[PDB]
Order: sequence, then C-alpha cells, then structure tokens
Amino acid sequence: STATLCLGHHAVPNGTLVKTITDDQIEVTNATELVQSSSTGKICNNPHRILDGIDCTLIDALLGDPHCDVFQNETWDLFVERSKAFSNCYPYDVPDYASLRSLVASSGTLEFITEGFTWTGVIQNGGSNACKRGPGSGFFSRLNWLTKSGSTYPVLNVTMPNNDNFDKLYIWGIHHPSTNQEQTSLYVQASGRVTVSTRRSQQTIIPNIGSRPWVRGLSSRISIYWTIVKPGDVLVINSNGNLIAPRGYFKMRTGKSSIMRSDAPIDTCISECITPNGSIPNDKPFQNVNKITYGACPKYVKQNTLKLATGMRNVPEKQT
Amino acid sequence: STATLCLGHHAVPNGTLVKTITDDQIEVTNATELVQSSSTGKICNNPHRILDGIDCTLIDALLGDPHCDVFQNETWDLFVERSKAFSNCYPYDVPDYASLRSLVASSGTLEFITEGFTWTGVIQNGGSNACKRGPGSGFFSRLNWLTKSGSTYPVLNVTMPNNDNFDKLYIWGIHHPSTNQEQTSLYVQASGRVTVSTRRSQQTIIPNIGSRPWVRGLSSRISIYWTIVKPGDVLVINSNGNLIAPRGYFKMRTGKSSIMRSDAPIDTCISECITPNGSIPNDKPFQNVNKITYGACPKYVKQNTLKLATGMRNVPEKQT
Amino acid sequence: STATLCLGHHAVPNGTLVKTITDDQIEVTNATELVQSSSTGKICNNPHRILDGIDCTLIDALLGDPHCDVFQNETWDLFVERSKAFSNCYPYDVPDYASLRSLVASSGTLEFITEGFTWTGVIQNGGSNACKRGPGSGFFSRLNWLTKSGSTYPVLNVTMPNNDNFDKLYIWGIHHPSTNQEQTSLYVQASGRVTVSTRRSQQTIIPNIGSRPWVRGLSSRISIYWTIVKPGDVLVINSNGNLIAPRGYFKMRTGKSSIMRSDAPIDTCISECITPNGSIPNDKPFQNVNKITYGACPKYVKQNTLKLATGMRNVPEKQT
Amino acid sequence: GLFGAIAGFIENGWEGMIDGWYGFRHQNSEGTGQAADLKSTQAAIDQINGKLNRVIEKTNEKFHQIEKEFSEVEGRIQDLEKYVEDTKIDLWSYNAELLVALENQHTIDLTDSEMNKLFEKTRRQLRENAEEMGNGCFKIYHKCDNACIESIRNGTYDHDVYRDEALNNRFQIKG
Amino acid sequence: GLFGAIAGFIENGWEGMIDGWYGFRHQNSEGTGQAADLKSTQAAIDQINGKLNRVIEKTNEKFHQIEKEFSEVEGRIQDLEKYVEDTKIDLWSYNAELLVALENQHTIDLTDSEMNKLFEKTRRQLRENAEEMGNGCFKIYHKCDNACIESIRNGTYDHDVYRDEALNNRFQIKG
Amino acid sequence: GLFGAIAGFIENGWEGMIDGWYGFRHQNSEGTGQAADLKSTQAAIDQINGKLNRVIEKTNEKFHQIEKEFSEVEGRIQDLEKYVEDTKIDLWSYNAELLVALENQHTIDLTDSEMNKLFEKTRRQLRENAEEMGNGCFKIYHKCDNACIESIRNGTYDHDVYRDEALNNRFQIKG
Ligand SMILES: *[C@@H]1O[C@H](CO)[C@@H](O[C@@H]2O[C@H](CO)[C@@H](O[C@@H]3O[C@H](CO)[C@@H](O)[C@H](O)[C@@H]3O)[C@H](O)[C@H]2NC(C)=O)[C@H](O)[C@H]1NC(C)=O
Ligand SMILES: *[C@@H]1O[C@H](CO)[C@@H](O[C@@H]2O[C@H](CO)[C@@H](O[C@@H]3O[C@H](CO)[C@@H](O)[C@H](O)[C@@H]3O)[C@H](O)[C@H]2NC(C)=O)[C@H](O)[C@H]1NC(C)=O
Ligand SMILES: *[C@@H]1O[C@H](CO)[C@@H](O[C@@H]2O[C@H](CO)[C@@H](O[C@@H]3O[C@H](CO)[C@@H](O)[C@H](O)[C@@H]3O)[C@H](O)[C@H]2NC(C)=O)[C@H](O)[C@H]1NC(C)=O
Ligand SMILES: *[C@@H]1O[C@H](CO)[C@@H](O)[C@H](O)[C@H]1NC(C)=O
Ligand SMILES: *[C@@H]1O[C@H](CO)[C@@H](O)[C@H](O)[C@H]1NC(C)=O
Ligand SMILES: *[C@@H]1O[C@H](CO)[C@@H](O)[C@H](O)[C@H]1NC(C)=O
Ligand SMILES: *[C@@H]1O[C@H](CO)[C@@H](O)[C@H](O)[C@H]1NC(C)=O
Ligand SMILES: *[C@@H]1O[C@H](CO)[C@@H](O)[C@H](O)[C@H]1NC(C)=O
Ligand SMILES: *[C@@H]1O[C@H](CO)[C@@H](O)[C@H](O)[C@H]1NC(C)=O
Ligand SMILES: *[C@@H]1O[C@H](CO)[C@@H](O)[C@H](O)[C@H]1NC(C)=O
Ligand SMILES: *[C@@H]1O[C@H](CO)[C@@H](O)[C@H](O)[C@H]1NC(C)=O
Ligand SMILES: *[C@@H]1O[C@H](CO)[C@@H](O)[C@H](O)[C@H]1NC(C)=O
Repeated sequence: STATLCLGHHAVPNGTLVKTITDDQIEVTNATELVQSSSTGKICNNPHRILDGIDCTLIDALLGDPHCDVFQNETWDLFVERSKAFSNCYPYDVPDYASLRSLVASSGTLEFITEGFTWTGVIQNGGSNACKRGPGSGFFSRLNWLTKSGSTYPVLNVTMPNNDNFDKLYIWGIHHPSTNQEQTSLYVQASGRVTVSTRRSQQTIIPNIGSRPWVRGLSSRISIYWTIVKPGDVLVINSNGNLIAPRGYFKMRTGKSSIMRSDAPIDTCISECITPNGSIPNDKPFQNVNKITYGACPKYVKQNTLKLATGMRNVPEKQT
Repeated sequence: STATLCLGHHAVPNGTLVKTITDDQIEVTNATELVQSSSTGKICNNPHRILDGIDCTLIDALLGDPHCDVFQNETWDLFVERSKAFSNCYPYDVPDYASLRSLVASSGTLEFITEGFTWTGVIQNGGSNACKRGPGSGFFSRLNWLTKSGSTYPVLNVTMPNNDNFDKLYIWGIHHPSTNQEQTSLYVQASGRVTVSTRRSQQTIIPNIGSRPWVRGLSSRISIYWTIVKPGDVLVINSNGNLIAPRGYFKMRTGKSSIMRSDAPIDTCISECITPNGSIPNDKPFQNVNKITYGACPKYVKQNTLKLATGMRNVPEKQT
Repeated sequence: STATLCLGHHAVPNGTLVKTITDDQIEVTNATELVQSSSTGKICNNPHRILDGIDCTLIDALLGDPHCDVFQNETWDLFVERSKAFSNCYPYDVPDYASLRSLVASSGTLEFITEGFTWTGVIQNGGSNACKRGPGSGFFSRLNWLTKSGSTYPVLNVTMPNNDNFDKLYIWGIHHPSTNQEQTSLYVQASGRVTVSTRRSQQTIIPNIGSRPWVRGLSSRISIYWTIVKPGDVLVINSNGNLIAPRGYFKMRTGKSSIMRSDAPIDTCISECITPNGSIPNDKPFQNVNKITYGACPKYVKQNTLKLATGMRNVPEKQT
Repeated sequence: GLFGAIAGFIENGWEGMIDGWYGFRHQNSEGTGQAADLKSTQAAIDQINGKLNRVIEKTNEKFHQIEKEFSEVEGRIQDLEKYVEDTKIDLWSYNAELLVALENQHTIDLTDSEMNKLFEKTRRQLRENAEEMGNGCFKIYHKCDNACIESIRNGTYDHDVYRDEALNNRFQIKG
Repeated sequence: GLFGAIAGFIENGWEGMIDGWYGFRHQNSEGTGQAADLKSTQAAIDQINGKLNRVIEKTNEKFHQIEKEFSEVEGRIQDLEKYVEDTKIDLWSYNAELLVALENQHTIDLTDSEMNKLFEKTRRQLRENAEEMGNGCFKIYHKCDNACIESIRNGTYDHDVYRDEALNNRFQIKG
Repeated sequence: GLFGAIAGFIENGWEGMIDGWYGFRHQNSEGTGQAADLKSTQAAIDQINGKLNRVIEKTNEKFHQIEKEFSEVEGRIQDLEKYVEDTKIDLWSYNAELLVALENQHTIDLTDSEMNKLFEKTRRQLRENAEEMGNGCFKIYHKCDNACIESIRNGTYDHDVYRDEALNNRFQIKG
C-alpha cells in the first residue's frame, strides 16, 4: 500500500585526499594531479633543433677552438652545454662573458662570412703550440693573430662597411704579453692599443703586460671583445699593436633560440618541454622538476603534488 | 475558486557571453568590459606637464647641442623623445648613456647654474664646424673646450665646493683625438688625463687616440661623464690635457618626472594616463594598449577583453 | 495545546566591520587581524647571531681600519650597520662597493688566514698618519703597503696556490698618488701597474695620479679590489709599482648570513623576524612594518589592516 | 547555479519585464498580470554594484620605471630587464583572468540565490493555502482576486483569512 | 548570504547566548527557554578554524636578498632593483586583499548555510506535527512540554507519537 | 558542503553504483532496486570537466630567459637575478595552492548542490503523495509498483492519478 524511494549518490572503497579552503585533507571520490614531478631523463630531439655542444662551450665553438671546428656555421633552437666541455687553445678571457654567451645563444647561429680585410705591413696567421691544429701550432679559426713585419708594426687603420640589411657581429681581441720583451718582440711598440668603432660606438683597449699563471705552456693571455654593426654603419679598426683581428662577421638573428647547461642524453622523441633534467610532458599546468625550462612548459612551483578534485566528497557505506 | 501565482525573472533577447569557473562561454543579461584596448592616438597636455623634445633627445638638450638651445632650463613631468630626433654637434658617446638619461629624466629639470670656474693657462671656448652655432663654429653650450695656451698645457687643478643644501649634477667629458699630431697640437702632452673627484668618489679617464668613422667631418670624439656633488662635499678637477670642462651644474630634484619614446601628437585635453600610443582612460582596471605607461593607469594584461557579468544568467523565452 | 519553537543564532552588541566581495564594510561577530603593523623597536639577539658593527661598516671591519680591529675574525647571521659608522684610515674607494659588501655579508665570516707572502726588494709595512694605530702611523691591518727599497722598485711576481678544499677571498688594492713626485718617491717607476690573476680570471689596474680633495690630510687614494681563488687554482700577483698587497685570505662560506642598515637597539629576547625597525612577531601572514626583513617573516603588504572574519554576520537585537 | 532556480525549476525568463529583475505573473478570477518585486531586484543589484566598485577601484600611479623596449642588443642586463616585465605581465594577466572567472561564477550563483529566496519567502506566506507546482508557480486553493494577489506581493497576505477555504479545496473536492 | 537565513528569514540574532552560535528558543505549556545547539556551532567553528589555519600557516624564511633603500642616485641597475621590489609588493598586496575578500564572503555564506541546515534538520524531525511561520519559528500543533522540546533538540523526537493530535489540530478546529 | 545533502541528511554513499553519480533506491510491492539518474550525473560531470579544461589549458612558451644557476660569486647583479626568480617562484606557488583550494571547495559544494537539486525536483513531483523521512527518502503513501517508480525516475509521474489514495493514507488510517 506504500513505497519508499531513497535518493543517493555513489561512493568508492578508497577515495583521494585533497585540500580545500576549510580542510587540509578531505576525501573525495576522484582527483587529478596538477604538478608534473618526474622527467624522462633524456632530452627529445623533437620538435626543437637541439645542438649538443659535446666538449665545446658555445664560446669555444664561436672562437674556433680547433676541437670545436665541427660546429662551424651551426644553428640551433637549443644549444646544450655539457659539463665535460673544455678549452684547448690559446688561454683567454671574455670581459662580460655572460653577455656574449647570451646574445650568441639567443641569435641561434654560428654562420660566419669571411671578409677581405687587408692587414698591410704585418705578418698574419700567427699560431701557438697552446692551440695546435693537427701536428703544429694553430689558433682560433675565426681570429687572425697579427705580428710585426720586420722592424715596425704600423698603425693599422682598416674599415669594413655594413652594406647589408642585417646586423653583423664582429668578434676580435687584444693580446696581453707576459713581459715587455714579448711585447716588443711581437709588436715593436712598447705599448699597443686597439680602438674599434662604428659611427655610434667606440672601444679602446690597452694591453696589460704581466705574468699570469701558466695555461697550456703560456702565461700571456687574449681578451675577447665584440662589436655589432647595424646596416649602413661602418666598422673601423685602428691599432699600432696587440690586435687579434677578426676574419669576418657572424650573422645575427632574432628568434626562439637559447642555451642550456645539461648532461642529459639526447633521445629521439618528441617533447615541447625541456629542462636540464630531461624533457617533461606539458599536459599538467605546473611542474616541480626544474625552474630552468625551454619551450611550452608547465609553470614551476615549489610543491611536488597538488590534487584537483574531479569528484564529490567520498562517503563510503556503513558496514552491515 | 483558485488562482495561480508564478515567480520569475527577466530575460533579454540578446545577452552577453562571459567566462566562469566551469564555463568558457555562458550567456548573461549584462556584462561590462574590464580591459581598456583603444587609445585616442594623442597625448593630453593635462594634467601632466608634457615636454615635447621635438628633434632633440633629452641628452642633446642637456649637453646644449645648438639646435636644442630652446630647452635650456626646461622642466617636465614627462619628456617625450621623438624618433625624428637627431644630433648636430661634435660627435660623442656617453659611457652608460641609459643611466645618465634615466637620472636626468627622473630629476625632471634642465636648470643650469653657471659657476665661475677659472681655467688658468689655457684658451677656452674652443669650437668646431661640426657644431656650428649660427654662421661659424660652436660647441655644446654647457661644456667648455679648453686647448693649450701657447707652448704648454698646464696641470689644471680647480675646485668648486657644494655650499648649498642640494645635490649638484656636473656633466663634463674628455676629448679622444684621432691622431697624435692632433693630441699635441691641442694639448701639447702626448697623453692627457682627467681626474674628477669629490671626497667620496673619484674618476680618472685617459683619452684614446685613433681614427673613428667620420661624423660631421670629424673622426675624433668626446666621451661624456657625470659627477653628483652632495651638500658639503667639494668638486675637484685635475687634468693636464683633454679636458672638456663643465660650465656649472644642473639642479637635481626628486619627483614624478620621467621620459617616454613616442611619436604621438600632443593634444589639449585631460588624461591621467599616458602610453606611447597616446592617452587612455583609466576607468577600467586593466588595459591592453601598451606595457609602457605613465600616471594613474589601468594594469597591463595580455588579454584584449575580459567581461564582468553585471546581470544574471540569460534564459530567453520559449517562442509560442 | 500547542508550542512554538524558534531557531536562531547569536549576536554581539558590538561587532567588527570586514570587507567582502560585495561589501566594503559589513559587520560580523568576530574578526582577526592579518597585517602586523607594529614593532618592538629593538632587535632580539635570539635566535640569529646578531653582530653590531657599532661605528664600523662591514667594509672597514674587513679592511682593518684601526677602530674596527675588534671585529677581526667575527662571524654573524646578521651584521648590523649603524648610521653612526665612520672611517678613520687611509682615504679609499672600492670600485663596485655594493658587490664586495654583499658577498662578504653573505659569506658571514671575517676569518682571516695570514699567508707567507715574500715581497723581495721592497720595504713593507708602510703607514700613514691618516691611519694612526695608537700613537703613530698605521694602515689597514689586512693590507701591506709596499714602497721602494732604495733606488728601485722591482717587478714583483708572487704566487700563492689554493691547496685547500675551499674558496679563498683575497682583498688587495692600488695606490693613486696625488703627484708624480709622490709616485717616483714611493715607487720609482713613473707609472706603476698591478695585475692579479688566477688561471681563469685576470685584472690589471693602472694608478691614476692627480689631486683629490683632502681627507685626513691626504689627497691621494687607495682603490680596493678582490679576487676569489677556487680550490686547485693559483693566485699570481705581478706589479712594478703601486701595489697595496694582501696579507692572506678570508675564508668564504655559504649560508643564511646577511647585512642590514638599522639604528635599532639590540635587546635580549627571541624573534625569528627582524626588520630595520626592530623585531616583529610572525604569527600573522602579512606585515606593513618594513619591506626589508631577515628571517621567518610575514609578507610585506601596503595595507595596514586586513581583518579576517572569524564569525558570522552580526545582527543585533530589536530593542523592546 | 547552486540553487537551481534560474535555468532550473524556473523554465525561462520573461522578456519585456522592465520594472524589475524578479517578479510575479498571476492568473486569477479577474484575469492575468505581471509585476516586478523591487526588494529582491535591489538586493541583487546592490551586490553586483558592490562587487563592481571593488574591481573598478583605485588604479595605482607609477611614474619613472624601467625601460621596456630596446634598440640595441646588450646581453645580461637587458635579459633581466625583459624577464622582469614579462614575469610581471604574466602574473597580472593570470590575476585578471582568475578574477573575472570567480566573480562571474559568483554573480550567477548570487542571482540564482535571490530568485530562490524570493520563492521561499512567498512559499512561507502562503502556508497551507497553496501547493507548489514544481515550475516556480503556486496553486492557491482559494479565490484570490487582484487585491489578494497584491497582498501576497506586498507581504501583507494573511493565510488565516483563507485557511478553511483552502484546506477544503486542497484535501477534498474528491477526497 | 546565499541562503537567506541569517539576516534573512531570521530577523535578528540573540544577544547573551553564550553557550553556542546557533540555538532554539521555545514557548510551551511550562513556559519559555533558550538553548544552544552544539553540533551546528561546532561545524561552523571547525570550518572557520580550518580556514584560519591555512591562512596563518608557514611564513617563509628569506635571508640575504637585494638592497631596497639607496643613498646615492645610480641610474639603470637601481631603477631595476626598485621596480622589482615595487612589482613584488603590488602583487602581494593584491593577493592579501583578494584573499581576505573571498574568505569573508565565504565565511558569511558558510555560517548562513549552517543556520539553514539546522532549520531544515528540525523541519524534517517535526514532519506533519508543525507548520512553519516564516520567521525561523515552528508552530508545533500539539502539547509539547520541556521534555518534548528537549527531544526535538536532541534529535530523538518521534513524530508518530504525536501525529494524530497534531493533524486534528492542524487540519481542523474550524475546518 | 553548503547544502548539507552529501555527508549531510544523506547518511552515506552507495558503493557499486557504476551507472551514475546520483540515483534512487526503492522498495515497493514488487521488491527493491537501484538506478542512476543520468541528468544530474551529467550536470555535475560537465561542470567538473569545464573546470578541469580551464585549469589544464594553454601552457605558455618561454625560450631565452635569464640564467638561474651560477658557478661563481658575483655580488649585485647575481643577487638581483636570484631575487627575481625566487620572487616569481613564490608568487606562482601561491597561485597554484590557492587555485586548488578554491576549486576543491567549489567542487564539493557543487556536487552537494546537484544532490540537493535532484532531491528537490523529486519532492516537487510527488506533491501530497509522499512525506519526507529526513534521510533522503520519501514515504510514498500509495501502492507504487516498478512502473510507478520508473515514472517518478523519468519525470512523467502524475501526482493526480494517486492523490486521493495518498491523502487517505496520509491524513488518516488512525486520524
Ligand atoms: C712569475 O711568477 C709565475 C708564478 O710563479 C711564474 O710561473 C711559473 O713559470 C714556470 C716557468 O718559468 C712554470 O714552470 C713550468 O711548469 C710546467 C708545469 O709543471 C712544466 O711542464 C714546465 O716545464 C715549466 O717548468 C710554472 O708552472 C709557472 N707557475 C705558475 C703557477 O704559473 C712565472 O714564470 C714568473 N715569471 C717571471 C718572468 O719570473
Ligand atoms: C683611417 O681609416 C678611416 C676609415 O677608412 C679613414 O676615414 C675616412 O677618411 C676620409 C678623409 O681622409 C673621409 O673622406 C671624407 O669623406 C666625406 C664624405 O664622403 C667627404 O665629404 C670629405 O671630403 C672626405 O673625402 C672618409 O669619409 C672616411 N671614411 C670613414 C668610413 O670614416 C681615415 O681617414 C683613416 N685615417 C688615417 C689617418 O689614415
Ligand atoms: C689641487 O687643488 C686642491 C683643491 O683645491 C688642493 O687641495 C687643498 O690643498 C690644501 C693644502 O695644499 C689643503 O689645505 C689644508 O687644509 C686643511 C683643512 O682646513 C688644513 O688643516 C691644512 O693645514 C691645510 O691648510 C686644502 O684643504 C685642500 N682643499 C681641498 C678642497 O681639498 C690641492 O692642494 C691642489 N694641489 C696642488 C698640487 O696644487
Ligand atoms: C659558412 O656559411 C656561410 C654562408 O653560407 C659561407 O659563406 C661559408 O662558406 C660557410 N663556411 C663553412 C666552413 O661552412
Ligand atoms: C632536477 O635537477 C635538479 C638539479 O639539476 C635536482 O635538484 C632535482 O632533484 C632534479 N629533479 C628531478 C625530478 O630529476
Ligand atoms: C637658467 O635658470 C637659472 C635659475 O633661475 C638661472 O641662473 C639662469 O640665468 C637661467 N639661464 C637661462 C639661459 O635661462
Ligand atoms: C600600441 O603600440 C604598440 C607598439 O608601439 C603596438 O604594437 C600596439 O598595437 C598599439 N596598440 C594600440 C591599441 O594602438
Ligand atoms: C683568526 O682566525 C684564524 C682561524 O682560526 C687564525 O688563523 C688567526 O690566528 C685568527 N686571528 C685573530 C686575530 O684572531
Ligand atoms: C619603519 O621604518 C620606516 C623607515 O625606516 C618608516 O617609514 C616606518 O614608518 C616604520 N614603521 C614602523 C611600524 O615603525
Ligand atoms: C498590500 O495590498 C493591499 C491590497 O491590495 C493594500 O490595501 C495594502 O495597502 C498593501 N500594503 C502595503 C504595505 O502596501
Ligand atoms: C533527549 O531528551 C529526552 C527527554 O528530555 C531524554 O530522556 C533523552 O535522554 C534525550 N536523549 C539524548 C540522546 O540525550
Ligand atoms: C516513464 O516510465 C513509464 C512507466 O515505466 C514508461 O511507460 C514511459 O515510457 C517512461 N517515459 C519516458 C519519457 O521514458
């Protein structure tokens, strides 16, 4: 004569705990993880053009350290610097190394165009046993070591116009002898100087004589500088000694290129997101793998887990 | 014998779609836009004191490039640099140009107080045909080009105390000749030097000889430096050559002044908010016009539209 | 035959106003303050190791200004610089003072290890009446002023290897004479030079002659530099004049140490959070005392009050 | 919404009702009619206005900042300058998006709530004199002319006056 | 709030009730009385406490940072240093403000909800033995002394025991 | 939750119900049974899906940024570089935490709301033919076999067909 109709909802034997506004842990039927916390341990060669530096830093590949000759004219989306990288050429320093490395990494190309510089009155192509190329002495491939021709080192004054529609990056340097004897032996002048300028910029460098610690048999050094010449501008190099001349320019580009420090293997696969730990999927909005990323990546958070409830409050049955 | 009373709510024939927590698009009766995405295209001269630089950069107006003489002693809330600006005086560079431009833009005044410097043993007021003032040669109005008086250029050693209750900004420079002949012709000494110091700071600059590219008929250059002297401190200038002396100081102020790059017309109107695109109203909390703003402005967001529901869910009628 | 049962809730004669999504002020039964806006005015010596600099800046205590001799070898979690601090030794400058101060403050120790440098052919331990130590002339305790031994100042070339498993910080400097007479009197050479290098870095400094303003009877100056030598690297010092030699190295550490500018008294108490205004409790999530903090501190916000409702809407009784 | 009134048990809205947001439509001895309820309308409106005033409040003034466009490539400092602004823009863009979503969800729930509170208030006035049809309408079991309807609308309805007529109609007529 | 109980159908609160947040006031054969309901009080309190503990939790430790006050004018690096901190302060100030507003809105709705859940729970216990007056009060159509009232309060009220007396009183007396 | 249905007047859930999230269990002349309500299930599911799609949407691409690990001690610029990233990480970590908390609170309230809307909808279909037991169950005062039950479930239940039987059973039998 009567009936009973009860309304209800489902429950699962084991739900998941989630945080809420009023609760640190409350059980729900289902939840989903929002923080990516694991990596494959390998870097996928797809879809970004990955360039393994192997035992070359981007700077050594740029200068032309003999063992980095293989990177001549390379391009990349992500240049990967290995910790095993080392230098094996003339001992040098780059005042403001981070900026040079940054702007080159960002440009994304090592394309070098040789230009016909004329260095009149000097002997070119100097080399060192600290930078052997094959059997004998060599030097960085993109630089030209000029020494005195006989009894005088003249006041070099050359120009190279940027008649193109793009920016030219010129890398050049100055030689710091370890003694005055070396200074006069190579450059005659007791004190050299290099002035590199465009119509808007100008840089004058004076060599610093002195003994530095021995590196590859040498106590002298080379300091690297750079000059970007915009279309229509002109490059002028003036010097009466110590000039480590450029052989041409690197083409500059703007794009998505960068550089990363990582010893992770490069594997054949596809992944939008790269961290030094290896690639990681980007299906989740956050990640806790590494704050250093490249590509379409989840945002870095300090948490290793953040569950989003995708079900109702779990209230299991009575029991009998 | 009975009646029917129905409760209800309104609806509109055409509502607006808005985003919610669970919905990307849901129709509501009314909504309001929170993102300002259009500009007038003109900069209102009210309420901020706008100063149009015309064809002068703030730095050229500060140095006194003859064509910027009109800005002498100007003040502003916002100095506006036009892309059409150009230099027409002695070729120069300001090592750390961004800082000089920044601190002057921020101070907000070009008020110059001439001080009675005595430059004994030198010929003052040198000029150049690269910096013509009217018919003949000129030079920056706020700088004093000193050259040798006869056979010697003495060791200049002057002092100027800050007996005021404010900070003095002194702009000075050094001349880089293009050849040694020019160096000795003007300064006698084969190598000049300028040391500018207060009790707390000190700066020594050595000129760099060398040919730079031709600008306004010249291959030599001037490099600009600055020194701020606090009340009670003293300015001392020491040099035996190449000094481009100051004629006095600029008064420094702290306030809301700034500088902006924009080619937008200045119109007579009133607007709290300025962007390089022109003024924009600030009735909305966010804007998508430009990340560069000045004044009471909506916050910059990447979105071009964000509608806030100002009505209920729109549920239109049946139809028959 | 019947009864009345009314449901209800409590009310208080005076509630607190709080902000909500739809209300700027709405009365609730209870609320709690989230913004810490007061300070004790004193800095608790617990739990962080507080070091009062008294009348010494961290740099003067590092160089060894005679009146800061008491800080030799000190360590701290927080070094506190008082505004009353002053210098009383040879007039000097530290090009990039902020970095030196920062890295030392951060290292957290003034532990100095004297090393057996040999300065052959020079007279050591020079002093000045500008830096009196007791009755007569002194100099910074951690620096060694070398002058010429007779008729010549030789080319100093010393080395000191880092055979330890930690980084060594070396502080050294260069002397800028006020005249050439002083230059030759002390160093013989008309122009000195100091080159300090490791295998990776190198620095060459040339003194700048010129009169600066008088400080403690002197118009000459000393400029301070630093070099960090990593384990296995070697320090080489080369100079033929103007060298203000190091006497050893400071041990470097990594940790929670820092430095703060404050004239607030140090009291015996316990407090995780320190601001220049004094310690503040950290029971509240936000604070409006100072944006400068050290330790476990509430986050700085611009608001001076933010009440969190901890009760229901307050609806007081009728009245009769 | 959370209450299931608007776009819930209430089929659709009424177009053309310009005197209010919520209202009544009746059918009685004298005919039909519609009227806006001003109290509930005002409550929803005040909450939306309060919500709107907090959001469109106090734009903060910034004057001299950092440069955000560069003509030359510089390296380190410029990378930092750009990262700082990009970081800032991303966080504010996130704030703007979340703000709008929360608010809108709330606005829809709040208006749905006011529809429900008006319905419940009306239910309570009628006591045993009416039954609920399940569509936002009540069947009032007694003769209720326009003045009667207006007394329900103005909240001065006295259920007692009609209780006996209603009860006989409700619990009888057939059984 | 969303439920319309507190500051809604319930006219005002009761000052002086110190034993709880929610309660009952009755008038019966034996007189009047008031009592706190501990279960609903505790529910609202636990939620507010849980909410408060998440907010006043874990201040993070920062040690060496960047300088935030400068004595000299420097230009570029200093502008950046200042912009960074100002940007940071604005974003946290925004976080603090929004947090408080959300929370407070929620606290008011949650307490309003608990008032309503207690009301509904009571309604369901009474079945056909009472009618709702529209002001948070029920008219219990049968003699209900203090023990009867306490049984409603403690949730052991058996509507059956009084159904026939209540029904006769409700649907009759006059008709 | 705000509605007090799930983990409220509804004691516990039903394990093993795989055909839906919400449903009915009945006991009639022909026996017992359980069935999922697809409409309410789908409503809760669509809202959770919509919520999930907004959150797991559009990861933004960043390419060249700033350095975040350093091998040498540098001072000023490095402190700034580190402060910037730490500041950024703290603000996003805060965003992630708050987001999850809000969302979860909302998800629980929304599902609790759908349980309630289904309950209310059912209540309204039954009219005077059933009474509410206070536990999510209705006592249907008339013979209701499986087809009758399914008509309630499919929303085609006509209360009129059973009104007189129900009323006699409800308001009588004893009195
Ligand atoms: C100035 O002082 C530096 C530092 O002490 C001197 O450098 C040292 O120079 C000698 C050669 O004169 C180096 O010796 C070489 O060592 C290598 C490696 O063991 C060995 O294979 C060679 O056959 C040679 O013996 C020594 O390594 C080097 N030490 C350092 C730390 O660099 C420098 O010679 C001095 N210069 C003058 C002009 O006095
Ligand atoms: C060092 O090399 C530079 C760069 O080549 C030389 O600069 C050039 O100098 C000549 C004058 O000697 C400039 O000629 C002038 O050109 C202008 C513009 O067309 C014309 O109106 C003048 O009548 C004159 O002919 C030439 O423009 C300039 N080139 C550049 C790129 O700056 C410099 O002369 C050399 N210095 C020495 C001491 O050899
Ligand atoms: C180059 O110019 C500077 C700046 O004018 C000269 O400095 C001044 O030098 C004199 C000493 O020759 C200082 O006098 C001393 O003053 C103190 C303090 O009153 C007093 O106690 C001493 O007995 C002495 O008289 C004077 O203070 C100082 N002025 C400044 C601003 O530093 C410097 O002498 C000049 N150098 C040359 C080589 O001409
Ligand atoms: C590098 O690329 C440029 C552009 O094609 C070309 O001029 C040059 O010959 C190339 N050199 C090498 C070594 O590949
Ligand atoms: C990623 O690498 C960092 C350091 O490079 C390490 O601390 C962290 O644990 C790694 N995380 C994972 C998931 O591998
Ligand atoms: C600039 O203003 C100052 C201060 O009034 C004054 O000394 C000077 O004469 C003014 N010069 C010009 C060119 O207006
Ligand atoms: C504002 O200017 C920027 C570049 O200056 C441009 O990309 C943008 O489209 C402009 N926006 C508007 C609304 O004019
Ligand atoms: C400083 O501490 C070091 C390490 O213990 C020790 O070599 C030296 O003797 C101490 N010097 C002073 C002045 O305490
Ligand atoms: C803290 O100090 C700052 C300046 O050092 C001052 O402006 C502020 O008012 C002080 N606040 C308190 C609470 O003392
Ligand atoms: C309510 O309606 C009745 C009947 O139409 C009218 O007489 C009365 O004045 C109204 N009450 C109010 C408060 O407006
Ligand atoms: C409820 O009230 C009755 C009557 O006052 C009392 O006898 C009974 O013990 C109470 N039940 C509980 C569980 O407290
Ligand atoms: C509802 O149930 C009845 C009885 O079981 C059935 O005949 C009818 O077809 C169903 N209606 C719908 C719309 O499914």
